Amino acid sequence: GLPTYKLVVVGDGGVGKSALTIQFFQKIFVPIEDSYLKHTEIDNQWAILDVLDTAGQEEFSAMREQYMRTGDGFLIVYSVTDKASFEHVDRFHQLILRVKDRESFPMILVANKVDLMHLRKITREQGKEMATKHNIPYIETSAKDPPLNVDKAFHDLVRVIRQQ
Ligand SMILES: Nc1nc2c(ncn2[C@@H]2O[C@H](COP(=O)(O)OP(=O)(O)NP(=O)(O)O)[C@@H](O)[C@H]2O)c(=O)[nH]1
Ligand SMILES: [Mg+2]
Ligand SMILES: [Zn+2]
Ligand SMILES: [Zn+2]
Repeated sequence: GLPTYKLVVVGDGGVGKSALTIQFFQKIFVPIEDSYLKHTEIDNQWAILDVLDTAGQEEFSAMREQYMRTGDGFLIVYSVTDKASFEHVDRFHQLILRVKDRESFPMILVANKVDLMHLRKITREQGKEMATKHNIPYIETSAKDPPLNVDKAFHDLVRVIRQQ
């Protein structure tokens, strides 16, 4: 069948992992334990996306490493209003690279909640520096209607996987 990409959304609790996933699959924002399946055409090439919306809790090491092993690409999401979620980007990138036993792997740093500009604590420049440090692309998103770069984040991840 069509090429299948297993995309895994990781990040601290409350950063907007589910809101981004639901916006991407249902085009809704309302403030399902299975991974989500859809067809999508990216750069005139149809594909099947299999998207796992992870839980921001500590979870279990066995369950966590398992879905990291099966992922073809990862979105590392933080909230621009949450400093701790931004600092934990280093932990998510290192942990996924450790599981993969790789120096690099298709991932994109996602700075979510950029609509909350008066609560924003992580600047765009801080976000780009973080992405540059980890050698991954940077994109700013908002899952609140009207959504910002939600489709682009997932599609660009597939593009990275394709150009890997
Ligand atoms: N203003 C705004 N609120 C957002 C955005 N994304 C998520 N939220 C809000 O922030 C809260 C947490 O979002 P949620 O999607 O549950 O985050 P999560 O990363 O899945 N949390 P968990 O790890 O506990 O599953 C919700 O109230 C949601 O509506 C965004 O881009 N903008
Ligand atoms: Mg969630
Ligand atoms: Zn203002
Ligand atoms: Zn890193």
